[PDB]
Amino acid sequence: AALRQPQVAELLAEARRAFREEFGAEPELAVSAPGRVNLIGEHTDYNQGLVLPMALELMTVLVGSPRKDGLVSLLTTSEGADEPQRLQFPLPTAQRSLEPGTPRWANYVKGVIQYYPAAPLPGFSAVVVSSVPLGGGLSSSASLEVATYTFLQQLCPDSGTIAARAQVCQQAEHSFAGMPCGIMDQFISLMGQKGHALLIDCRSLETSLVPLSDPKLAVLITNSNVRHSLASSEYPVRRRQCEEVARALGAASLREVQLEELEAARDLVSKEGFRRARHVVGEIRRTAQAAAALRRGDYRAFGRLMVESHRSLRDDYEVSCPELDQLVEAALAVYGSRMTGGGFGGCTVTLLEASAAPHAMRHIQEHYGGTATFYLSQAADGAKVLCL
Ligand SMILES: O=C1CCCC2=C1C1(CCCCC1)N=C(Nc1nc3ccccc3o1)N2
Ligand SMILES: OC[C@H]1O[C@@H](O)[C@H](O)[C@@H](O)[C@H]1O
Repeated sequence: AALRQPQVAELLAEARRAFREEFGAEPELAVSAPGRVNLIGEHTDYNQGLVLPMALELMTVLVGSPRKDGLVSLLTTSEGADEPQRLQFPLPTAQRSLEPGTPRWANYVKGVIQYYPAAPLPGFSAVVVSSVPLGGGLSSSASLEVATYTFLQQLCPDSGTIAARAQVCQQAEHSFAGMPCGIMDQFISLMGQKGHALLIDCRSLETSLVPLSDPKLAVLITNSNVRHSLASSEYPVRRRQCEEVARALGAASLREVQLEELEAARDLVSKEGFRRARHVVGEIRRTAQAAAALRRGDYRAFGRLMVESHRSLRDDYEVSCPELDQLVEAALAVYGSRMTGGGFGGCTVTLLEASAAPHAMRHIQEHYGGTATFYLSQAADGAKVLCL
């Protein structure tokens, strides 16, 4: 049908071949870092909240080798990457720092190099490949940040923590792609484990690895194959408004705010205000309940909090789009379905029975106005290394 298979052995082989042809020698190491599906807990991470993502078999691979000349040489073979496919630059120094610009895909590699905390960092040659659909809502940018970071650790081991590394990747996203993201996508790309979701507490940075084994249960990802303008533009506006709802209430972070409060603080902030917040906490409490639900094997409560998630994202947070609303209507003929990631396009996430996947993909395709692409996703490992 329209099911893209991951083909990860091929993705590594692709990268190795292209490296031999481009640089005239076999690459000395491989790394990978996954993209992600957020099962529930949307627009909670920057509100010091809870999220429940899993890592995908869709990943970004770097194969490469240290250089002696203190410069970086990159080739990407990702169809979708903006021109040129290649970029070279000297390492940053105290005097001269990397700058974002053209092409954009390189800015993610540049950002991570610029903020890498350990030394001495040598130059390197690398091929970048990704099966993560570029800008399609499954954290292609976080997978490339964390794949870069994982490569730099092989060049110059950091003696650091998982949060410090997520924070570097996150800073590359802020400074070099101008995207003021939370920590979710980096965190899951670092910490995912095969057969688990990851409950992340973005206040404490405590992490729980939640078994997601049962073969009766499947996660269908549907790419709408739209990105609307409002995406780039509205994400920071939402963030900014969330800081205002906490500006008053005297709550550093919304996490520190319960729903009895927002109901009783109605008309100490905007109606745009009360909205957005109803969502967040709706969504924090749904993710806590969702986590608990997933431990008990209680799919219907989780899958009903998931449909409850979508409704709140669509009506209260106003970061759905008709394409998302229709992809779920279609699927929700499944425990549940909802947008995942930032919204304004990208993917839905459908929790269906494995038996019913062949028919879901008949129906979604035949009842979606747009072009649907499908991933049938096992919960995957995070950042990995293979010495070659
Ligand atoms: O234009 C946008 C809109 C904002 C979201 C977004 C981008 C682009 C970056 C420039 C070229 C394609 C689109 N790329 C990503 N992520 C990404 N680009 C990669 C290149 C190679 C390997 C893995 C990659 O992941 N995200
Ligand atoms: O659930 C909303 C999410 O949007 C993602 O795309 C962003 O990178 C995350 O940090 C988080 O804010």
